[PDB]
Amino acid sequence: AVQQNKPTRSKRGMRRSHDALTAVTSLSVDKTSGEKHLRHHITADGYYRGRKVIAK
Amino acid sequence: MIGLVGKKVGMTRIFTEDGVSIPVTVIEVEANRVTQVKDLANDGYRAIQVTTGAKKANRVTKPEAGHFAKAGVEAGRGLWEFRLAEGEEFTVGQSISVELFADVKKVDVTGTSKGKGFAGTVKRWNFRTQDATHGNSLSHRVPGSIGQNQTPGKVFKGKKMAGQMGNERVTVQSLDVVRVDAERNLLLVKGAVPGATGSDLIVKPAVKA
Amino acid sequence: MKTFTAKPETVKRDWYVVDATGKTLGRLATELARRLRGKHKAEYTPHVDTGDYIIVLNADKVAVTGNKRTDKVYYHHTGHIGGIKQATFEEMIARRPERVIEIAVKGMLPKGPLGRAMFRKLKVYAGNEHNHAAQQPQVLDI
RNA sequence: CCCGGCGAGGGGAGUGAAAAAGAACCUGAAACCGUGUACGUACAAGCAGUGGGAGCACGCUUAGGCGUGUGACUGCGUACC
RNA sequence: GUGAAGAGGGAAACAACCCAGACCGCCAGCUAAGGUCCCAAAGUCAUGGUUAAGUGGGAAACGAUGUGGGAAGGCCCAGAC
RNA sequence: GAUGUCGGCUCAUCACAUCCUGGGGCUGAAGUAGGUCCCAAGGGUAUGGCUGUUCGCCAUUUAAAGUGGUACGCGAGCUGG
RNA sequence: GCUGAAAGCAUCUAAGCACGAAACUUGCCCCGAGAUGAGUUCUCCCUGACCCUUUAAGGGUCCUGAAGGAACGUUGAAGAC
Repeated sequence: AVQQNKPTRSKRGMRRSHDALTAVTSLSVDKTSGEKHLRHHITADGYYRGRKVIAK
Repeated sequence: MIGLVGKKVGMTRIFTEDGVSIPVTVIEVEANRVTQVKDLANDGYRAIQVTTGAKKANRVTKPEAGHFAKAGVEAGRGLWEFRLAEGEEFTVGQSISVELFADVKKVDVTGTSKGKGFAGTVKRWNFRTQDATHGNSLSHRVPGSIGQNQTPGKVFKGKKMAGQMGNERVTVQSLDVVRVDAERNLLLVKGAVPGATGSDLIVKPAVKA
Repeated sequence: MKTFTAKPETVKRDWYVVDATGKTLGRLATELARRLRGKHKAEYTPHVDTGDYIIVLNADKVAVTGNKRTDKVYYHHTGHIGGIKQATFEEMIARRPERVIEIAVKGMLPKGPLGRAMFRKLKVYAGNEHNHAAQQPQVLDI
């Protein structure tokens, strides 16, 4: 139910060795507007694959 | 002797003239092309490697393509190996059809069983459930005790607990061969075989005999 | 001055080949362990491996006195509840003849990372042929 | 003056002997938590040190073969009240 | 007598048993109990016997042409067993 | 300055002084079926009525319904008669 | 049990030889080269130019980015992730 000894700071670091985040490998560039965006996602300006999807 | 790799088409029944219904599993055994022959001198054992079916050309890696090109056969969907029983001879590029099972009368079928995922002890190991009433407190399907007192002081290896169930290699032995259809590349075997529809199956003559 | 200590990166190791046909298992093993540890060298250092590489041939022809050929038993536990397995000297020779000499020498070597390293220098073959001619082993009448 | 949401919090400028005295403000210890550098560490079993001890890094030196950090491997070794 | 209030070496580990009483330092020598094929420091030492059971390395009444040694006796080339 | 007590439930694991199955000697062993001893631990080894019961008696099955160790196994797994 | 001495006989045993059980090793099914003793077989890919120096399994710049992998997307009789 509860620990019998205090775990060390070394053990705490070992458990967190798998907690590191992963950054996006790369960002796609729109063919028309040229702005960076997440792959398969619309751009901040409303473009997608150079089609100018709704941006209202 | 050697066997063949086929695909599970489904299950059906065959009606005999004497009013008997035979449950049969339909296995589609396409021609198997031998891609490599192994001998004692080079590999230390005798066996043949075969392939079946077809694979998309653009999805065949260069290392795989070179292997198929050496044998001069079209790429299949996989590679399987069969040991030779000291009396068999085969040549690279040879094609083996379902006629091999013409006079076998009994085969062994192995495949990947359906995956049940994480399964409890009741389902996985046929554990008996505890009382559903009479005061039971949150222990209707729990395993119960898992060991003894201080003396051992541990849980023994191999203890039956909950875990992954299914989705593993399984073999069913001594299945009657009901029909062999060379024209349709079909093999009918009495009874059920492991795996879901469309999965790969390996058929060999019965070892028990 | 300080006592001389062997250096692991400047120690000289030689290659020897030994024939085990007709040799008593225990008496052969002690000599092999002695040379694998380097106890026969004046540069012997307890914390450094100063031994020599030894090749043992005809490991399946070792001899045992008395009735040990059928009475000596090798026990080992697999880790499961059943676990306990055994095999006689005769059975071991038929199945894995190399293990007979290997097991005897292992028990005669020190226990620990260094003792494990020493055991790596022992090559045991059941037959009379070896493929280490490039190392030019020297015949050792032991 | 600048970044920021006419924020919070900062970077300059200026005051002062001192702003690492900026109001969460004299001095600013320890537990505890971080960044950087050197060395060791993914076939090895236990009060974690001690005796022996290679290698590596670095400071020396009229090569002076010493000092400092690290510690592969090895003998012994079951805290305190 | 020892431990208690006593460390060191031996008995695998083992306050009370065996050897022996630690003022400090030494990378010098001789011994005690106990030991000398390898783990593990030192005799694969010398001479004459015993054991074949891994006895050695767990045990009784009792049982048995196992085997070594010793002192006597009965019957025997008038031919014994 | 706390090691929770019988019974049941769930889940077990080992011993062999063996309940069944397997292999043998003797028999006051004709056969069938038994008695007794030796070897053997691979697997198998009842459901109900009464009682909190373990046990026991009783009813009816089974090739057999074995004897013991495991904190008289198992309450940080359940129950609480 | 066979043959057979020690012991002229006898004797399954001392030399030698043959039978003998659900136990033992295999045969059947599954996992399995982290088997650091890290194995074997087949196939595929990469065929630039310079500089510094404590000069070696050394460091750096430019050019180059293959086989393949990963990521992302549509998803599965695969799945807690």
